[PDB]
Amino acid sequence: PGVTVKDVNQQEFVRALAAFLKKSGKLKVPEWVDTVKLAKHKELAPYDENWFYTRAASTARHLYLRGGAGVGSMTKIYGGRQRNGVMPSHFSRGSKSVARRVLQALEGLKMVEKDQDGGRKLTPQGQRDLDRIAGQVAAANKK
Amino acid sequence: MAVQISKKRKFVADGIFKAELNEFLTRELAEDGYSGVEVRVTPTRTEIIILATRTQNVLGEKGRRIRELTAVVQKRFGFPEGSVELYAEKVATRGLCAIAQAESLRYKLLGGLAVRRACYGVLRFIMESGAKGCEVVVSGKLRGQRAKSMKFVDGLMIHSGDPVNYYVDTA
Amino acid sequence: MGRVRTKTVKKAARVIIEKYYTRLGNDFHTNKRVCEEIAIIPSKKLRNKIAGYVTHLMKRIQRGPVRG
Amino acid sequence: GHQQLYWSHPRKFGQGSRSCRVCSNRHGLIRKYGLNMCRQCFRQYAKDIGFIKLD
Amino acid sequence: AIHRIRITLTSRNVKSLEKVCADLIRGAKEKNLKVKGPVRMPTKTLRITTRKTPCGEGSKTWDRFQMRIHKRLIDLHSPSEIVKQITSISIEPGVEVEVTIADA
Amino acid sequence: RDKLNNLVLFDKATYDKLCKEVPNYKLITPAVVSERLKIRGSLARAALQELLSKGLIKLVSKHRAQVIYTRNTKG
Amino acid sequence: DIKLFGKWSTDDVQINDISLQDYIAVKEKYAKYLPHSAGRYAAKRFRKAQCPIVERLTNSMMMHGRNNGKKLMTVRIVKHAFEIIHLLTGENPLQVLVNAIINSGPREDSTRIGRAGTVRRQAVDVSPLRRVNQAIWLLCTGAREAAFRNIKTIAECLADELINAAKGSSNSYAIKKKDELERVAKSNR
Amino acid sequence: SKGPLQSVQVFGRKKTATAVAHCKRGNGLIKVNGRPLEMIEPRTLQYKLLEPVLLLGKERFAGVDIRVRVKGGGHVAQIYAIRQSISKALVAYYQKYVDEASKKEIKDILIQYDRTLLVADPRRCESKKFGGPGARARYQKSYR
Amino acid sequence: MSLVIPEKFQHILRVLNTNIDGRRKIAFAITAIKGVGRRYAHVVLRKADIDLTKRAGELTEDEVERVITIMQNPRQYKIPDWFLNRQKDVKDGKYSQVLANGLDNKLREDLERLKKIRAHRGLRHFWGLRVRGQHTKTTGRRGRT
RNA sequence: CCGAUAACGAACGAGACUCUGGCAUGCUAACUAGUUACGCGACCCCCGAGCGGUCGGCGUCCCCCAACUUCUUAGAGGGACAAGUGGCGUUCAGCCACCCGAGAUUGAGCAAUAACAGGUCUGUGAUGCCCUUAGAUGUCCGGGGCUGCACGCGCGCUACACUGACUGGCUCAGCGUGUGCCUACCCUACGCCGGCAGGCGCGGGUAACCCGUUGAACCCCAUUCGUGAUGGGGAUCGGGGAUUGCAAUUAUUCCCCAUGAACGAGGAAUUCCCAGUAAGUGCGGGUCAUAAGCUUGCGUUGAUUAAGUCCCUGCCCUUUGUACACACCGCC
Ligand SMILES: [Mg+2]
Ligand SMILES: [Mg+2]
Repeated sequence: PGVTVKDVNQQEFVRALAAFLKKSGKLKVPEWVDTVKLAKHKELAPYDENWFYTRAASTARHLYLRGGAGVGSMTKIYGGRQRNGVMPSHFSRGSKSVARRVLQALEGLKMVEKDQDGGRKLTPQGQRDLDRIAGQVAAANKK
Repeated sequence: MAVQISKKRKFVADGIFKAELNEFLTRELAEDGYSGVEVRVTPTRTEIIILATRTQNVLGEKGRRIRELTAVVQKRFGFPEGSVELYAEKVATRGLCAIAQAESLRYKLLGGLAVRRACYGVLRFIMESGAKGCEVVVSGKLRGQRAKSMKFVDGLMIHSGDPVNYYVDTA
Repeated sequence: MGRVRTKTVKKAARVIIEKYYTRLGNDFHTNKRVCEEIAIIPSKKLRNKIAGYVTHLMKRIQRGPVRG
Repeated sequence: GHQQLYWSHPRKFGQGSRSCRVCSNRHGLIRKYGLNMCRQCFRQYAKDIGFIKLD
Repeated sequence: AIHRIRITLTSRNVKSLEKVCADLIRGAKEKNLKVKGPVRMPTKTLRITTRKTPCGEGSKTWDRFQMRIHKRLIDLHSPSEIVKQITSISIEPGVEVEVTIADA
Repeated sequence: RDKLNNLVLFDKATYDKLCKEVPNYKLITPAVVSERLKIRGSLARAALQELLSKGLIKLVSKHRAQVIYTRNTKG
Repeated sequence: DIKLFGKWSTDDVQINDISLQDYIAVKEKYAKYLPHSAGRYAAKRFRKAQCPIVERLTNSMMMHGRNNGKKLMTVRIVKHAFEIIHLLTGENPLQVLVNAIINSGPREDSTRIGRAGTVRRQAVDVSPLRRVNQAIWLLCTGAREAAFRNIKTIAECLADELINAAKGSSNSYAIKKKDELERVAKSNR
Repeated sequence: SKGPLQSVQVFGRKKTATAVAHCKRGNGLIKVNGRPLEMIEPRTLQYKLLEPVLLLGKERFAGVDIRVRVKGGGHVAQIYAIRQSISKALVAYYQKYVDEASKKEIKDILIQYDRTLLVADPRRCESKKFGGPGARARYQKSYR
Repeated sequence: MSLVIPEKFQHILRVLNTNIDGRRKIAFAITAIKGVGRRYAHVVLRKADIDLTKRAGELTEDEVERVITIMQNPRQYKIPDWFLNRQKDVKDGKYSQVLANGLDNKLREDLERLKKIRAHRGLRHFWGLRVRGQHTKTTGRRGRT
């Protein structure tokens, strides 16, 4: 009964990946994580303290689902609805430095490597880590 | 590639070239019984056929005027030299061409024939040539200063639906 | 509502019925298969509308002397 | 004036740089597909280009 | 050769393209070149919507104009050479043809 | 109907009020707890999950916009 | 066997009057696992009669501009309301809904145009389909004005609206409006 | 035993959202985009996905490995496409590789439960007209 | 947590020269101080290292004076340069955040500076019209009648 | 349309027609679309499965080194006709209900006679006549104005909140555009810097080849908030940072931190609308050096009510009255 990440609920899966990434802390967390907004269209800083671990976990999961995603692509995933105040709402993109630094911390953890073409994808041991955490979260959800 | 423009711009430009050439030929061959223009383009070269009634008139003294217009269309659009050829073609059943009949009616009115007689003659010639029907509408400052319109219609004439597009010629 | 046939279909039906009464039948599909060669119909919708009216009129004919 | 100020004002962009290729109008241009034709002139010639009405 | 060529046809009407894509491949079959099937690219629908009036007064009626561009691709592949074999184009007005090789 | 001036933190008179009959009626939601105890409602959510932790309240729904609790069954 | 929302079997639900048993659609032929089906029930007249009334309540509950496509939100609202009423009463939520509909449909009304005496010139009894439609509309409206500007959420407001309407207690906006209409019609007899 | 080439590929549509189920001989399982059927994004409508399985029983699904791909539409239109595709793939499998007795005595339960489980919804959209914001609504008009 | 109200719970505080409601959360209570918004309050709480899930009334004196010190002097507590209001001041060219009636009187002195140099924006401020180029034809009628 | 019939025979409009949407596991065809299968891999289970599970990882039009067209594309065709059944009907024209069916009324385009002193001479090298034509009403250059505000009105956008706001995570589109005759101005992947707006190198695409599997929004799942003009609302206003341009002041636009105003569902009145419709929700195109609260389209979610009437506002046909005929906004 092998377990991939596609057989587990991605929500508590990414939460468990963030928890593991927290407890085995080897990240290059930038010094301005307590200040910046995660995107242009946000109006408050993220409520959670160590949101960097959760965002890195989400990027790792997205890179597992499809490779070759660059920084501009990750801004597309983490873009949202800008309310623009009194003018009608629109769509905005995620923070480019946030996405870049999350990716750079990921190859600092060497679970992500750049492609021969643009963008970056997962490494075999990064895939192994994702699958292992998926298996353990499936086991926890069952029992 | 980068040298050639996209297909959309290319087709739009070809339509613009057709329209510009048609406008020029209409304004130039107005008194010569101009009917229409048909262009056949190939990568090797292009051929422009001028459908008109008076081919011997559109062709000047030994083709002087057709040579002149060939040089004009050469220079204005900048083809490679010898890559365009202009042929003049006599139309068949000139009573069936709305462009030729409208031009002849305009010539008659400019000459000074009464509008009633001129329009009757145009309608009679068209139906004598043979058509399901005809309709000529002349509008403007007829009679007094106050403007009026006279419509002279006979035979069959459709107005709605697709078949008007390939059954009725309008000028 | 709004299924009233017009002069074009009715006249075509009556003409082809009085010209080809032997070949026609009470089957709509056979009657729409004979029209493409017994007549020249510019439209498929017109053709099958005419065929339906032909079937109706031929049912009426076999039940009684219609004016056709 | 002389050559130094007669046409000196830049017209490298904006509405003053573009005119209709037919009637030399500066209003209601259609620049889509490089048409560069006035709104009314396109209605006039649209049969000739090939833009025809379907719906 | 050893040549493999591509011929693309594009126009505004479907009748002319269909008869060209018919007669060209028929000539190829009679001239025994094995023919890669005619591939129909998606139609390009150039839409231009414009106010009907030349004045701005009226009831805000919009006239919409369409141009349909259709294009087909036919790949001619023979073990022998192709250009010295086929030379005739047989192209009517209204349709544009472009012939490239597999390199380009 | 002017203002509700709800308590943001408990006191002695309302803490025992919460502990002694809230796990006795059928429908326990933060909204009803707030309206029948004159507390804020974030306080109500926190108190209800504290009673969950103490194990004297049964949870049924646990939805992001509507959480419903019920008392433990008797007999 | 169908168990709407995974529970609350439909087979034990009983319609107490024959006036609306051809228009309430909780029976096993109309028993659906989930109140969401794009069944084209408004394409033809009287087609909404065979539409399940849980679907009718879900369709009616999504109103007032902010809420015109949020049918998933409405379904979750209905699910929470059924949970709440099951906890509060102990019987079938569908039974509670059916009783609320029956007690909320106004048996007669008044409508006219001309020189009306009090409200309308004539008093007019209503059809069973209009009964069901008006009852569902009144229940959703009462829940909406109950939940507008208070901390009590829309689930509880719908739940206790149905609870009050199923018995008849004048605490539900639906039967308050129904009684007002009854008085108007009786005066306009 | 090891009889190969037991497969059908059947689609289902709902508001320009297509779903292609590749039903195949094997163990009994259904997956959508490589994910389990019971684990889908709009988890409110999970019963709409599980509706064919619940109606027909796991016995008939025990002999089929079904994989569904969706490349269009929204969320709920996608769900309806998936359920229609699964039901149509199962009835096509039972139509070809086993008897039409079983095909009929599953198609009936599908039909007089829900016609949309096997018949596509034809309605798609309606073009916007140049007098209002939508297909039929008009801009607000004034007289003074 | 979820206990009774603490004994040393003041219902409102006295910060700088204005009172803040201790009934609400700390991240939003000090927003009642002029010159402080949600982002500034959140960042100063984060760099004061205070639990954000507690009301303003239950903070102790050391924590509240830590907040005072950080708000008054954000430069030495790693608040980034771009985050402050009175950046590159017209008077002395120094990066400062302004926190109190200092904001009121700095606004007043800037407006009277514009009036004194008789700039167009200063004249519009003097006359009470719009200064950001808005159309005064149809809107802003309430501010006059 | 059937029928009556001093009319007979026609013509236009309607319809027919064209485009569009819905069905075709039927045909043709695909390395600028894929699917299936196989083979290399990568990871989990390896207790033991092993034709186990996932892959938008790599290959099999690289030419011998797999097929096929369901899904995509677009052509040729079919398919729906009130055809079948029951009832009503003069048992005619037709109407209602049902079966089978994808569909038993999909939306548009075109659209007659006659007319309006309806709008445009500011679209035109369409134009009559008048005016001006060298101190110009031609033309060019600089600056200002078209924005200007005691006020009134119209089309709209944002809201008044808990059916919610904020924070995070998960997961889905379809129209359609993209480097230019003049004419300079394209869509952008990826890598680096910056907190953001942006900047800097490296490419791709004249395009089913690249942006792009257009990772859109609403919605969904969790967090905080807690009925307060509140974490609703974001107007007004201060300071600062970029971008476009020759130039940003009367702020072009964008970004950050501050201020948080009216507004608690709106009188009398009044608009639009019948099914993928209204409404919520975003995304393209036009305008565009810079730019959308507009408009034209596209998709996503998706209803309540109604299958009727002439009450109001109007329209069509017939009869009738008329002192109206500029025609009741008449006349007197
Ligand atoms: Mg028509
Ligand atoms: Mg806030």
